[PDB]
Amino acid sequence: GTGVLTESNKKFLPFQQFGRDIADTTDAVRDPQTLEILDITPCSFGGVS
Amino acid sequence: AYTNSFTRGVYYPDKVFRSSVLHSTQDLFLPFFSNVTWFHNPVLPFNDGVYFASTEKSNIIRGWIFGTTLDSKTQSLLIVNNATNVVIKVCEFQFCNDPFLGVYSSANNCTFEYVSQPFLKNLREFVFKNIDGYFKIYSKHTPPQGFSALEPLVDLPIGINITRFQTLLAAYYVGYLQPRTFLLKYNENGTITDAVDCALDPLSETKCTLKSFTVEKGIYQTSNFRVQPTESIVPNITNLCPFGEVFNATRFAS
Amino acid sequence: VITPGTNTSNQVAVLYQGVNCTEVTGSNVFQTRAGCLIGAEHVNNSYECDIPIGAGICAVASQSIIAYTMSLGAENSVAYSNNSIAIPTNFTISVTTEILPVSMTKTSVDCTMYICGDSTECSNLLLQYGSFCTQLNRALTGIAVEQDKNTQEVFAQVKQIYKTPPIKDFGGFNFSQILPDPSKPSKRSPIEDLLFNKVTLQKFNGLTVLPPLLTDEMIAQYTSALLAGTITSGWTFGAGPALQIPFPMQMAYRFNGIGVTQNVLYENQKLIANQFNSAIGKIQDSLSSTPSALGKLQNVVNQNAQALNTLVKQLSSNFGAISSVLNDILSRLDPPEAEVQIDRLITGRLQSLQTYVTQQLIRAAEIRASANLAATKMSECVLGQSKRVDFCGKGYHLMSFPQSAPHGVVFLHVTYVPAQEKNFTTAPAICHDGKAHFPREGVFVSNGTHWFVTQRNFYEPQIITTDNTFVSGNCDVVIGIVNNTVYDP
Amino acid sequence: QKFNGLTVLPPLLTDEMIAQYTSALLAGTITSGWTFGAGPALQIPFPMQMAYRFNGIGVTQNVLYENQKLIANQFNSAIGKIQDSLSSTP
Amino acid sequence: DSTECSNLLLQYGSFCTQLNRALTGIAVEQDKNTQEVFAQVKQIYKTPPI
Amino acid sequence: IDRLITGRLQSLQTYVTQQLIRAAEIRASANLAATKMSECVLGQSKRVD
Repeated sequence: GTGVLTESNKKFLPFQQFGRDIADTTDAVRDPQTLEILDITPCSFGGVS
Repeated sequence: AYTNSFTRGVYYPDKVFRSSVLHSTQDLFLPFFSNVTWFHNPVLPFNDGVYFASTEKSNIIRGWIFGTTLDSKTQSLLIVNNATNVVIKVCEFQFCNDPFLGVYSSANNCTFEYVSQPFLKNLREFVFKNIDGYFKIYSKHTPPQGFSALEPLVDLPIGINITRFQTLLAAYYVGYLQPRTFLLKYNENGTITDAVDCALDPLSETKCTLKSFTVEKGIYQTSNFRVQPTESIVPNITNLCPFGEVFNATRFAS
Repeated sequence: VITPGTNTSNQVAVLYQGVNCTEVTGSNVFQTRAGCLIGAEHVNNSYECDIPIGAGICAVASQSIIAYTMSLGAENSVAYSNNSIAIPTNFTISVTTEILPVSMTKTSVDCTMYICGDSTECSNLLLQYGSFCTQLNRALTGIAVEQDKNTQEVFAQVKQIYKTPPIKDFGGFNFSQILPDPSKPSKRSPIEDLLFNKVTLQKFNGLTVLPPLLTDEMIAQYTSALLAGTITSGWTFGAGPALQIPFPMQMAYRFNGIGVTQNVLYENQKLIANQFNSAIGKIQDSLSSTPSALGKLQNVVNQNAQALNTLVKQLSSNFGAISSVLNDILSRLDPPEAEVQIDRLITGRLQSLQTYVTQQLIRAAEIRASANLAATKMSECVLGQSKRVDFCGKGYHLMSFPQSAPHGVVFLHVTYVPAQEKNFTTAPAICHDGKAHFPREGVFVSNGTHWFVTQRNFYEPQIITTDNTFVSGNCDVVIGIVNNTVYDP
Repeated sequence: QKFNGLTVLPPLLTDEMIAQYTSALLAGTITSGWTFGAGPALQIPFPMQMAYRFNGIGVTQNVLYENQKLIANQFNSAIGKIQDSLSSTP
Repeated sequence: DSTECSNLLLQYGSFCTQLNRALTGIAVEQDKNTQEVFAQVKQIYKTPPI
Repeated sequence: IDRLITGRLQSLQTYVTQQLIRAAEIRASANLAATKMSECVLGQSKRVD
């Protein structure tokens, strides 16, 4: 994916590898090697008026 | 024997965190309120997945075997719990007539092995599925009414075909998974707290249609009734080709 | 599936739409002409509809689900005869509400980020589809600029921001539930507070939600200006300058415009005030203690949400081609053959985006029709007093108030309802000479013995004099005419 | 009138019930006038109802009574004429 | 009644449940239209017999 | 098959879009008829024609 990773306070269960949203888009991921939970934000966009 | 399998045997299907949501998924599940078989140890089919449950006090059940013929022609799985390590082998074993833990005699052609930290008024539930060469074991141990979701344990890349299985060894329960769609309720902490079987009764069809656990008063279209055809039914045969005077002619030719 | 809601029971009935009841869990089947109803018990006692089935059948009542032919209402024969009228002797003042949606959320969806993400293979293969995406963004931009026009033509009908005077002496009327509350933030009325708390309302792959041009703090300032203008000046500020007038005198104008004389207001000014204050306080409860009163505002929100939720969930569809993920198809296949699967995914996602935009365009027309209706109701009901019946609530319209709600407006229509009538005897005219007398304004009633003139909408009987009648011809041609004295003053 | 995927759902109000609504509205306005649309239906004799409706278009009330039998005759002959405006030209 | 695009059609996503949603919205709106036009009396008035 | 699916589904979408436009037209006409039943039948209307 493409996005901004930030530190997150979402508590995963010890088998769940990545979060998801009610659109079924992945908005969190546990990284391996340290098992931190990382949020995913889309890289900021918008029109130019 | 038979027992009702009330709302029991729901497992986390996909290792995905989901928070405060109602996710509707289609996977092999044990249907709600089915007839689970109660046993007090025969071979049993595996047809497409097996739910297993056992209540005990003194770890009397110690593992399982899985396979196709269990006769050293094809490889078979052997899951055995010691007191401290659980051992999972995939080898071409020869099985005894009544295997109980000396079953492991003549362990040949061992194509997989694995050892980990062990399993097991304290009901222990397991779900075994065998999809695309992967053997998935889900379990939960809890102190059979009520709801509890089965965390996964292992996902072994064994690649072997399984048709039958058998418990090694005083009572347990064996149920069979079916390709049914559910609606699972994921908590704020990501755990499953409730589920709805979308073909159990019409009310659960509405709950799966609306993607809600509470429906409001009204009339809701859920599905399509459609009568299926039972038979198949197909010009007064009239003009036979004149093979008689070709074959029963009184005089033939040079 | 007929259900009475899972907060009442878990019984359901099942309607099979349009099949005979010979073609199939069986308890008590019932043929309906709408289908086959299984699980509902057919009764003969007709009631009022709550779960509509079809062809006249409706459907829990005393721990079972029934199915009845619905009733249209209570039958009454009103006691008609030649020479009898009923005249009201009292009234109620009824404040009803009307909730109208005004605007939607101004979404805008970029194609190239939606349909192609960041894959330049997808983008370069999308350029050959032409001007579909500038068409789609032009359509959604037209919708979005129309939403702000909807809001400002509903609410911004005051040139000036009026303020109610700091002492609230309106003759006994208590507009405290509709005037803004300064002792709280956001400066909203109690009713506008419960309208915002009872409506319960996301930036991803292509979607962006433009904020509305008028903030809610500004829409509430418009609607407090409209309230202060109506309270302090009446209808005079919708026409020209705001001409102040005391609120009982304004309400006496407004009885005088529904045909009731203005002494009926003053001589009952306390009672009327109390009825107003008790009817304006039940709006608070009838919204608070009744969910799904704001359903007309709610569905709009829900529909827009699920349209977006069907758009985003349409991204995870294969549409044919082997994967719905744009990266797992560039790193799978060779690109003289990858760009037939990419193209298949483009035409699937483009038709999904285009059908979303066509659903948006055709739903924004509904909201524009409703916003035109709300602007008409603000102009005619709030800024004036309508004579057009049931346009501003049931009853003879007195005056009405706006309240801002999220993406909509709530009108509190104060109407005059006649009440506790009694029947009398009437004549078309009264002959006291060889001349026939007709009432100037009003009608000739009889209490059984003597004859009177009342106004038509409120029973106050006067003596029939020559200054509330007029003569026309002899008392020969009027079919049905009584002889009673007409007292010359 | 259904073959393949398409079904025609019957309306919730049958034509008997729509005709019962229509007779309810129409018997309300004959016997009570406009008063049944606001509050309770207050009965009023139909000449005296119609005189109010002349008085609402600026014609005074005596124009009704002094021409009442004329007005009833034009009314009946105009509703008799409106069957023939639909039982004829398509 | 063929299974072969009860499988290919599922690959097209939620198009056949969006169209049904639209048509049932139209159908509920038709009954709302008739109810709004005709059901404007609480009571069923009856004309006198003579 | 997929050619026939993308033909018939597009034909169905065209039907549903035409029906949604025609339903909008009939809802406008039905709102007009409800207004005429209110103002013309249940009262006496001063609005010209």
